[PDB]
Amino acid sequence: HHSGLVKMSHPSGDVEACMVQVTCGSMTLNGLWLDNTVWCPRHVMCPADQLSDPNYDALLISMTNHSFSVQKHIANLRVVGHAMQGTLLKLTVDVANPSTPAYTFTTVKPGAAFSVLACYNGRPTGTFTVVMRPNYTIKGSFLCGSCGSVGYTKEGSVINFCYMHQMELANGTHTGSAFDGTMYGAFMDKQVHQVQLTDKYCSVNVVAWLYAAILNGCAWFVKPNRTSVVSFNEWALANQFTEFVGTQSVDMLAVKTGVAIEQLLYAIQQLYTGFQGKQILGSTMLEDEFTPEDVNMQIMGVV
Amino acid sequence: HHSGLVKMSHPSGDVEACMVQVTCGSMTLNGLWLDNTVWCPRHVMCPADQLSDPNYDALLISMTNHSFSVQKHIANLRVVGHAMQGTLLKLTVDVANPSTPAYTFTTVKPGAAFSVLACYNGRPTGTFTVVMRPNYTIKGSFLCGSCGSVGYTKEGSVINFCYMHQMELANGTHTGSAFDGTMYGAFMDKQVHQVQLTDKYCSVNVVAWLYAAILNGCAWFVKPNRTSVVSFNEWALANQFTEFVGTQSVDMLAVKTGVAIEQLLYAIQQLYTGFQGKQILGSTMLEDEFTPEDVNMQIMGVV
Ligand SMILES: *[C@H](O)[C@H](C[C@@H]1CCNC1=O)NC(=O)[C@H](CC(C)C)NC(=O)OC[C@@H]1CCC(=O)N1CCC1CCCCC1
Ligand SMILES: *[C@H](O)[C@H](C[C@@H]1CCNC1=O)NC(=O)[C@H](CC(C)C)NC(=O)OC[C@@H]1CCC(=O)N1CCC1CCCCC1
Repeated sequence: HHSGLVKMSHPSGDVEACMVQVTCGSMTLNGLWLDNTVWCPRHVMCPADQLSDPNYDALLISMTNHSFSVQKHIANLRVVGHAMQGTLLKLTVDVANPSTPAYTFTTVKPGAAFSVLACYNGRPTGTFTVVMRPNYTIKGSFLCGSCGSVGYTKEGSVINFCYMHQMELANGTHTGSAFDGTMYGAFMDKQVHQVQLTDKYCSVNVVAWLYAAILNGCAWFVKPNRTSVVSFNEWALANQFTEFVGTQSVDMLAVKTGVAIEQLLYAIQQLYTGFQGKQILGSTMLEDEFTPEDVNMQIMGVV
Repeated sequence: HHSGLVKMSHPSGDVEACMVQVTCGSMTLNGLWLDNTVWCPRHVMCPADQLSDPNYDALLISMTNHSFSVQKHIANLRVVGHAMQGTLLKLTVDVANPSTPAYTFTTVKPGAAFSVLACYNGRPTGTFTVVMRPNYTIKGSFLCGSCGSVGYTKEGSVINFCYMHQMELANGTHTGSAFDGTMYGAFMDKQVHQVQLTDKYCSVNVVAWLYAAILNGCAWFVKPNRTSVVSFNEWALANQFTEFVGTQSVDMLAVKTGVAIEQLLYAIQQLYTGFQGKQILGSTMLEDEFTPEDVNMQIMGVV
């Protein structure tokens, strides 16, 4: 029986209309064009021989407005100002994007999902959705030239930009910047080996997945036994789980199914020791890539 | 280690601009507006009391052009002609869609992937990618009102429309129509219980996934032992696998990794009996939802 759950991304058209190519000397990547501003990773200023130990402050001073080229491929924009904010460049152009959507900037938190528009040379090429891992990486699909690809969520008609792609880590995962210019996690935008924080199971997302299983008639793992939130969170710290924090979205699932959160916290502790040959929604391992919001929307039609 | 593989959909903007709402009496769903034509499922003509045993021929005769309303939400189109082709209606409107992309119509084959734009009331709400299963269903995410949502692939700038959503099966999976009006599989657009053909593992996609594992440095399952294509396909018929048919995309992966296809056919036969506690790209079961094309594009950057 299919759970009715897929990896669902927002329709990407609104963001496609904001994507541009930024070139600086021998370097090129993607930028995001909103109003009179173009955001892009600052290592577009770095020549290939200094990617390991860049001096971005000196690099920025060496630039003029004519050091940058901004092109929209799907118009050439004259750059009239340039500034650096953290790991991003803010270029000012003389044309406001006529397709600028209603938007804000936000930081995404571990366990939360967002949509990514992967672009190359200013051309959108694919879209997918990821969850911010507890170690502030994402399990993405990014190749050379993808930097400046953007991640976002959408509230109503308002796009909430939360990610701009910067780099691939040694374990194949990815990270980038929020639009305040801070890198997610402790990462730096330099091409050197960097310490990787341990990843964890996202407990709230595992709980959501188990509710999705109940909503599909799969509840063999549900017992009257209960583990309290405080008891589970002590257990989580010793077992590579995030501490559980309940939300209204989770409570809706408890109300719909009639299964208490603490019943699923107990089930998680037992299932972590092993599924014993049984499957939950086609899986023999805990799934934490679906949020409570995903389950409410895709299965219950609740937004 | 992350494989670098995600469920990747095409950017949906080109298709969002073609989506409309179609209303017929008390029924409403989505349509696809291309040139002067609007395609939509024919059961928009059915009142709720006849969804089990509809007479679409008599229903169509009872309609006039003014029986239909077509609205674009993200202009109201006057309907000037109506016709039925299989399980779809072809409405003719008096305005050509100014955002009509270059397009064709095609039928997708089992094992092949395509992008879906899920819409409600003519408003796109999400995008995801699915593989046509060997029993001509897809493992989608569709709720009431999603009918007329469209599936497509993209070759260059040309959109290849291949699916229009029609119904949910008893096991939670989904099916719909090609744009020649034929339903995928043996399914009928009536709200009755229908025979479900058995699903199968898509062997060519499993082979692609094992190549992706090798490309990520995971090759413990590779042995000098080989099973021929003809020998495997005899085995497949007795073990719920599709018969393997090689392609140029698969051959590229063999050339890149230096591992022969027949080596992976042997590995599949052994892995089908059990992973013996080991994992491949984070999984303890065979994965068939990634195509050879997905692996070539996402990992090797080859399109
Ligand atoms: C920008 O388009 C680019 C996106 C990358 C390319 C491959 N996949 C991506 O997501 N970003 C970069 O190339 C980064 C530029 C820096 C921040 C100045 N660097 C980066 O992503 O380096 C990836 C390399 C290659 C694999 C790996 O482990 N790794 C990490 C850096 C470091 C290099 C030296 C050896 C230890 C690891
Ligand atoms: C159109 O928007 C709609 C899309 C559906 C709604 C739920 N998810 C979807 O993908 N399509 C329909 O409602 C179909 C209309 C027919 C083709 C005239 N019917 C349909 O999808 O029926 C689904 C029902 C409910 C679950 C189930 O097993 N099933 C199959 C039909 C039949 C009904 C009678 C009892 C046995 C199963």
